[PDB]
Amino acid sequence: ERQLEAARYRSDGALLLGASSLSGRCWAGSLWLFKDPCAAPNEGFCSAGVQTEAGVADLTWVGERGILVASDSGAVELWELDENETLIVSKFCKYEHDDIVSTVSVLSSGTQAVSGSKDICIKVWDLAQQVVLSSYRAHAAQVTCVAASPHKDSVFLSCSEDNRILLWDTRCPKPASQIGCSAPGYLPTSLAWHPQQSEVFVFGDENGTVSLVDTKSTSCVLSSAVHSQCVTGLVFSPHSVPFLASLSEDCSLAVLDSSLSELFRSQAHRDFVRDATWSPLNHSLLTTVGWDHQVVHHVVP
Amino acid sequence: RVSSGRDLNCVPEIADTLGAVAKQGFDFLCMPVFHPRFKREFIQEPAKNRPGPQTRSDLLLSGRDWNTLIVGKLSPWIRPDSKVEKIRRNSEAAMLQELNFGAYLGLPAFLLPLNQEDNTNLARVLTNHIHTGHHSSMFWMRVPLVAPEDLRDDIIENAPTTHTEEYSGEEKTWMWWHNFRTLCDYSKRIAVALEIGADLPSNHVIDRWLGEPIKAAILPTSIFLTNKKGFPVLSKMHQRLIFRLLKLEVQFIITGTNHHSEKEFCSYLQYLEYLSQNRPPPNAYELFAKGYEDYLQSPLQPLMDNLESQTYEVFEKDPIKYSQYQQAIYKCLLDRVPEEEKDTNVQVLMVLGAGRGPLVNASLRAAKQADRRIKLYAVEKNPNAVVTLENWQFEEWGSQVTVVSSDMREWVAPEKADIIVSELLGSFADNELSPECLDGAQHFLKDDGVSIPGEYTSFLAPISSSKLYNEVRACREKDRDPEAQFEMPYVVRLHNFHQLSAPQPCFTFSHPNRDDNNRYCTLEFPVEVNTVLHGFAGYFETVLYQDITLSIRPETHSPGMFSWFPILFPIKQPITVREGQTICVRFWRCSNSKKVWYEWAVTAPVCSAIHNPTGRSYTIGL
Amino acid sequence: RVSSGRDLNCVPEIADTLGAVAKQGFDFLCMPVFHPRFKREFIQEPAKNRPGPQTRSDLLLSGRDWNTLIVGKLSPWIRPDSKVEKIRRNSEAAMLQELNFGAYLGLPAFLLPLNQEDNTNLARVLTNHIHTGHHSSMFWMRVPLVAPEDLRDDIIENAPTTHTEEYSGEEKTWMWWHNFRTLCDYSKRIAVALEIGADLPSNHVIDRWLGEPIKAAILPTSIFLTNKKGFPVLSKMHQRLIFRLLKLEVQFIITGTNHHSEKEFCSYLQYLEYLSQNRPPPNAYELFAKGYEDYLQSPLQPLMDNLESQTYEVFEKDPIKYSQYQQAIYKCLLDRVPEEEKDTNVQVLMVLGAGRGPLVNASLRAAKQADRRIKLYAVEKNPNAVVTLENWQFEEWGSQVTVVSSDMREWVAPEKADIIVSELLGSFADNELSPECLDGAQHFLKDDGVSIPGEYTSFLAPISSSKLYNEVRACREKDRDPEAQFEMPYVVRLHNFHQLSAPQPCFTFSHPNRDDNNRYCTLEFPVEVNTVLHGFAGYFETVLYQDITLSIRPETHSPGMFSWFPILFPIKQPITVREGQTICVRFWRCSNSKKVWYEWAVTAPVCSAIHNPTGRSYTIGL
Amino acid sequence: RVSSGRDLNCVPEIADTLGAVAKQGFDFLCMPVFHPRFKREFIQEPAKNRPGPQTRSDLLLSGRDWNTLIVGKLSPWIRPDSKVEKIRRNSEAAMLQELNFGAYLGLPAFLLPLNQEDNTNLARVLTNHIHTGHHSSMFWMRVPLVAPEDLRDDIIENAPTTHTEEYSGEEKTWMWWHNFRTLCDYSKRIAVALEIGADLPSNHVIDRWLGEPIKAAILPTSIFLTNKKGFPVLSKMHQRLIFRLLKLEVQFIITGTNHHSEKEFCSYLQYLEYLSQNRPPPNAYELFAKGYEDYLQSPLQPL
Ligand SMILES: Cn1nccc1Cc1ccc2c(c1)CCN([C@@H]1CCN(C(=O)c3ccnc(NC4CCC4)c3)C[C@H]1O)C2
Ligand SMILES: Cn1nccc1Cc1ccc2c(c1)CCN([C@@H]1CCN(C(=O)c3ccnc(NC4CCC4)c3)C[C@H]1O)C2
Ligand SMILES: CSC[C@H]1O[C@@H](n2cnc3c(N)ncnc32)[C@H](O)[C@@H]1O
Ligand SMILES: CSC[C@H]1O[C@@H](n2cnc3c(N)ncnc32)[C@H](O)[C@@H]1O
Ligand SMILES: [Cl-]
Ligand SMILES: [Cl-]
Ligand code: NA
Ligand code: NA
Ligand code: NA
Ligand code: NA
Ligand code: NA
Ligand code: NA
Ligand code: NA
Ligand code: NA
Ligand code: NA
Repeated sequence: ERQLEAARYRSDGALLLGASSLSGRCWAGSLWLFKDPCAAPNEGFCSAGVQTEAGVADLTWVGERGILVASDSGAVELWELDENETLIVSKFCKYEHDDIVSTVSVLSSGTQAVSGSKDICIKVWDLAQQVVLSSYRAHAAQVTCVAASPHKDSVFLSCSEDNRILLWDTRCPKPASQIGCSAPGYLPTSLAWHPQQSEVFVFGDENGTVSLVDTKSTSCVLSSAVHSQCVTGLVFSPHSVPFLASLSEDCSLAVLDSSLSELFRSQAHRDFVRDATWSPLNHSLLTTVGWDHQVVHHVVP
Repeated sequence: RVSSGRDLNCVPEIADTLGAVAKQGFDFLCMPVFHPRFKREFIQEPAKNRPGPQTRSDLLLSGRDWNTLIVGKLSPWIRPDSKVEKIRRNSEAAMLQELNFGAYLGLPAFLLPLNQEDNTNLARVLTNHIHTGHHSSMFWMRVPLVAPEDLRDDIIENAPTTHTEEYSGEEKTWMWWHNFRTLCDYSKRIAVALEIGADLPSNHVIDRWLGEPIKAAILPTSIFLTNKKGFPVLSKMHQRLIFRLLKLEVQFIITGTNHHSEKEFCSYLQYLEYLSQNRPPPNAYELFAKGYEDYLQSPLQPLMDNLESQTYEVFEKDPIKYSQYQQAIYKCLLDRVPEEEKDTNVQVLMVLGAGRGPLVNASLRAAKQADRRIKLYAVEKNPNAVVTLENWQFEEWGSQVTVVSSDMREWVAPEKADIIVSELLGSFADNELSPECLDGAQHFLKDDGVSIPGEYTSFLAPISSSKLYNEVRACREKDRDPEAQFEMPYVVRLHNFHQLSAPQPCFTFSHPNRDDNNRYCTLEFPVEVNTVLHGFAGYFETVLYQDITLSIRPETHSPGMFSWFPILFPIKQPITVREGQTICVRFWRCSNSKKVWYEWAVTAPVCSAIHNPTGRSYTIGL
Repeated sequence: RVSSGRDLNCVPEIADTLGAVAKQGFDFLCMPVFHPRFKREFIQEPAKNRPGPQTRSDLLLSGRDWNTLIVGKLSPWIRPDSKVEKIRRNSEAAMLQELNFGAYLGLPAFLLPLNQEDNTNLARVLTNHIHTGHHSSMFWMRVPLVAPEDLRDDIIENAPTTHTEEYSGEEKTWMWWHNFRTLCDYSKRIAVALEIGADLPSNHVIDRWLGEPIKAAILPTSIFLTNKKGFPVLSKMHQRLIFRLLKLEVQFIITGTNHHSEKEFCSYLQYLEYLSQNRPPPNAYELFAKGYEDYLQSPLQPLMDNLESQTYEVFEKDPIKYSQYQQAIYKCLLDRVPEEEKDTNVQVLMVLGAGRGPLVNASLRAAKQADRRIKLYAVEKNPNAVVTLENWQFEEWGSQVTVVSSDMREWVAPEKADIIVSELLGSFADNELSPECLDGAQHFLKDDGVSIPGEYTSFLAPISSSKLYNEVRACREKDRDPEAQFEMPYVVRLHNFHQLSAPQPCFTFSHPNRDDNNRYCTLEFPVEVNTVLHGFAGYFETVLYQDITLSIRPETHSPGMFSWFPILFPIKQPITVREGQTICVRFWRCSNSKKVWYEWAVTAPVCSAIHNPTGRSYTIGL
Repeated sequence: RVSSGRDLNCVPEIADTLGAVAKQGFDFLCMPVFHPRFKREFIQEPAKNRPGPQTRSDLLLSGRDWNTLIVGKLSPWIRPDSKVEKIRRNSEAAMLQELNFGAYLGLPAFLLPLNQEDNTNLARVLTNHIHTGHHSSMFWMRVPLVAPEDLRDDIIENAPTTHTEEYSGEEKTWMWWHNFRTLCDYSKRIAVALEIGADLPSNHVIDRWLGEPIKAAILPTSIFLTNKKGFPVLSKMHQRLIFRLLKLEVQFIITGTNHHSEKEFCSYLQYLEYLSQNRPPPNAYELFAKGYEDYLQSPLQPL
């Protein structure tokens, strides 16, 4: 499949690639694993791969051998990496959403996950039992992004085309809370929790602005115009003082400091930049995938 | 039974997918024609120059399959009313691309959503596409019965769902459609695909969609209640809505994934099939009227024009009408001449407009049912019909019936009449000029003479039908006033419409007229809904004799009588009527020596133009 | 097989009579609706007040039987053009009565004779009746192929039948029809029931009836020769006439009594059935063209408009056209690169307007039939078609074909072309703007480069079709010039028409143009018949390469090629052309930067208006 | 200077009367074409068959005088929107008679009042008359700037004049005109003869009449303040309104009798003349633009 959607480095340094055919006779998807990262995207030099019945919209590692997929079919499916890691088999494929599943995120436990579909619903999953615990119709439009709290199961972020960013806490009887800047700006698209502050996150909008949010202060401390077009992804580095990688439909990668100042930029991609993942082995090395079927490896100064 | 389709947003193999939904039992498929997530750049490099192909080939199906089975769907990323200039421009170029590719495949219909209040640019781009060559393709606007914002779970702590009723607020979804179709200038290519949520709104919100061009009704799998066995079913209130939609003959679309996993997808269709097979099976009136629904017709003028043979044929077979005319004569014969006078007293009885003589026959049956002697005259101006009578007079009746080949206003009679029996009523009582005809025939009625009918009264009711408003607007003809079509009444079995007030009486006439025929009547119609006035439905009642009556007034409608459909008085420009306001309509009956015509105007809540001034658009010949 | 009727002037029992002719095998019955001899007075007493009935009842048949089986006949005593004032007035009142009674029964058609030269009043009364409400009824005018005066036995001693030829005199029967239909203003409700006598006239008299609206052909039993067995048959020249009428799909009427008494009346029908079953059974072209006969169509503009998927589909299945395009490339590859250079020399080959790529495929077949290497470019401006190519490029072709999604006038090419192969011809050669397109693509052709096609030439021929003139006149639309329909060309399979001269060449274009595209051409067409000019049929020929050609020029027409039907350039007012006279037509090709259009005028034997001046009625978009 | 007319409801000798108003200095005369009090029956005997003549002869003036000098006036008894069926029918027949007699004389304009809210039947009868052959005649609808009900003296004890502001209520006079002209389908033959009372309303009521086809402005003699000398004058706010109307180039009509008895009737015209001669005399733009006012033109395409 030409169009690469997801790219995530596992702890040991293996590269998981989610892909889909968004044009041509067949509109299916696939999941690969690359133990040699400088081999990608070339299928001929991979460790394992499998074909899904439909395209993948979002992807996440469930620990070390689990792969949770958000399908066009309206299914959330968990694929199991083999005992040898040479074969990827379906554990559950649950048709619970009524439209494309667009976003997934595993909760801090790794025993539960939350999904966001274009059917406007957010659902909480039990990966052990393979059933839905909660079904939340909070939003009034397509659920764009859902980001699990790094260290709390009951807490997670979500944003939608209804222009709402919801802070969730399933411990509460009314779990959702609207939080953002002073005025209602352009629509939120990407969400990344800060790895060390449990109470701050960054949201990228559709106008190319990346904003740093404090949940406690409920007011936007600083924003910046990073991209010329929509911000499709935001991923933090594993560094002690972390870098922020920002993805966009302007086909450009950007890496920013704590105050969202431009330190790096790459025009390497000729189509949209879909996902970014930092090397756990070499923190200066950041890996992007795009719809141009490129798997570019970046050195960050 | 039910014509139904499947809505999918995921199609891996168009071949396998379409083969599966047809196997499931669906008649057609609503799918994307470009992959929903395949966002495309038209302006900014380098995404601008993305190598193709841009979608899957037209070779993957036959032209017949594209023509019959496939409904297109606008990619959900396409937002022409985005707040971002760049996303607007991309969405503009993208929308034209998807619509133009739809037209390339020759798709019967293409789906576009109404998600938000402001779909102005969406309307402009679609309007642009529609005026790109005269190309017959339908555009199903996807509108929810309740907006997603107003059915969201009350689970946002710092923004709760209001526990108060906003009468107009709960109808906002209709103003979405109204504002859109108004911007597109009431295009016959733009219809409603009404989407029905888990919890219905108030009836006034549902009633809001009467008279609107609903082509499809979308039923998500989520709104189906599970029963004891496991089958999907719908609530009693959902069934009501489905029954009303089956009368409008909509195509039912099933969206969403299967939640009744232990069943085939036909389980949903099986229920719709079961529902439509268990509707009440009327009727005397309805089954005879099946085909004429919202079909506009010129009002017949039996005076100015000679009616055709087949026209007569179909209107002498209404047993209710002639049962009533028989009984009317039956009772008049008894009341006029006593029992002891039965053999001595013969009643000179005159049928004025006898055509092929079903009233002459009615007069004979009534006579030897009441057991009284009668002398018949069959006055008929239509010389073609006179041939039928004189053949029937020679063969059957005899000298009891004198067939007169004359106009009743002209005919110099040998003797005065005991009863004048006539049949000159139209859909609006007096629109076939019964008053003028009988007035001219009145002089040869005996001083103590009866007229059957003795009385008739016309009724008006304000209606809402954007559907019927379109049909009138489409009646523009070359070589006449561009708006002439609005300034004339149409006979029509009003079907997809909304009656906005209880019918009230307009004009009454009595015979004999022991006292002119010009009239002026002001009506005030209390309206208890937000709506759009498109015209006035006209009905009538008539007193044949005493308690024996005929009516097409829906309240008091004569059972299974197909002789008259209602009349429709259109208006040029629809008038917005807000809940509580009064519709004030004005009706004139105007005439000179040659023509009779109606003029009419709305004076509240807004003034319309006076329609058909001086009969410039419409006259009825004397 | 043959739809046929029986003509009777005697009907005792309409029930028995109609039951007999249906049993005989006829599809319908031509009868009187009043007894032919029952003359009726409307003015002078005492006959004025004749007791009815005036004819037999409409009750004697079902409305269906009247609607399908019965053709009316004007009583033969009715003479509206009598020299007697009284007989005129009676005939006027009588004709309206018979026509109005025809309309009452809802008869599919009603027969009226053209017996004499002066049928002016007859035309006026029928015209009056036609403009008495818009009522769809046909009027078959009974006209003889030869007038009864000009086939009478030479048995009057003091008045002999002239033994000289009067060319125009023997066509007087046509001037009867022409003068009548002209007075009635070319009513689509007025057609010819041509009556065929025992002895046919000269072909020029028979040819005179080409392009005329013949609905019926009347065959009296007298004209049938008896054979050895006893069966009725017709002369070889009568058979020819019947075969020509069967192509026009006329209804055959049998009049007169049975002269082959030892046979059932089906004997006559059996022969017609036998005849129509033994016509030649063409064709490749004809069977594919069956349905499009005299059907007007707007000329497609593949440049200004994007062609639909199904449009492409039906025009990639013409094996003759692509056989010729394959062979054209086949021979060009051999002529350009020698045998010893076959593996070294690869020919850069460019398909300009590739659509779904039947010419790309033709270029591949030609390459490995001639055994030469080629580099393909598939330039296509239609982005919907580009999807089909890029899908086909990825799946099948490979990097041999570079699919270019551009206009050929705009595309900046990587390398110059050895052969530019194109498909941009219309029914009139250049009407789809092949010249302008290839001119803009010429700069990237190699200095020694070939164009396929190298040459094309448009042909014009004057035609007579009152039928096709009616069809154009009926294309008047609201909100444009009332005569706009006459000032634009139509694509049409010209069927009921008469070619008045041999096609002559109009405009030629060569590619590459080693030298503007505006043209002015005067043609002189020698006409050897009396006739009426209604427009000019347009055809074309093209040189793809050397001796390999395509043509829809009827003389040189490519066998069984359905890709193009002929074009029709109408004229506002028909021009009378007398035998010997020359039709002088003028054709301009006009253009600015935005539009290309044709202007045309007739300058002999009469001047027409210049049609489509400044493209006001019709332009072709650049 | 100002084109002005005299409104009279009393004309004994059309000859003497018209000769007097022209001598007074007026350009035309608004008069009744039937005696205002001469009520006429069309249905019920014996008044139905009242011997003629029904009005004074067309011979009493030249066709030129009728064409230029005479504006007709609908007899005040004619009430087509009366609550009485009989008075409606008489008023219908009577209105057609007066309008048709107006058209017979070839009058440049004919005056009809908008007195009440419901003038529906009045609009219908006028619409009927307008679509009786394409005949170029103007219909000046007499509308008051303030309705007589809303300027009545506060002297009815058990029904006082409301001491509150009704923004829309004070504009009801405009809805009278709007509803009328809308019913008549925006006929170019139907214009406003705006009648100006003693006390002007709020500006928003006056502003309401911008963009409306005002052909005449009616000034009753009562609204004219007397000055030291004895001459009639108008308040500064009345002058403003007159100045705005002079830009619209309206014809000024003087109705009512002379209250400045020690002066000729020209005293009123003399003031209008004085006013229009003492307007600001712009402009660079205005004088160059004089002739192009509300004149539609296709936008030039120099390319
Ligand atoms: C046989 N004979 N002979 C003498 C008298 C008659 C009976 C007769 C002579 C004229 C008429 C009548 C009956 C009934 C009423 N007509 C008019 C017929 C169309 N009008 C409609 O309203 C109307 C339209 C279309 N369809 C309709 N009904 C459908 C349901 C299947 C038939 C009704 C308007 C009405 O006044 C006049
Ligand atoms: C598939 N592909 N893909 C790429 C190229 C093509 C082939 C192609 C692309 C356009 C065209 C062609 C062929 C042939 C000719 N077209 C036009 C078609 C209508 N024109 C007619 O004259 C005409 C009307 C109606 N019926 C006709 N024939 C009937 C007999 C059954 C079909 C012909 C005018 C002509 O220029 C343009
Ligand atoms: C049954 S519809 C009324 C019938 O009465 C006839 N009719 C209508 N008006 C008149 C009239 N003025 N005099 C006589 N017959 C009439 C019509 O031709 C029709 O057949
Ligand atoms: C087969 S008909 C000719 C084909 O060529 C394409 N065509 C017409 N004009 C041009 C042009 N100027 N450039 C490229 N393609 C063209 C049309 O879209 C059609 O598919
Ligand atoms: Cl009913
Ligand atoms: Cl041929
Ligand atoms: Na369909
Ligand atoms: Na409108
Ligand atoms: Na009239
Ligand atoms: Na008319
Ligand atoms: Na026939
Ligand atoms: Na002509
Ligand atoms: Na031009
Ligand atoms: Na044009
Ligand atoms: Na004047």
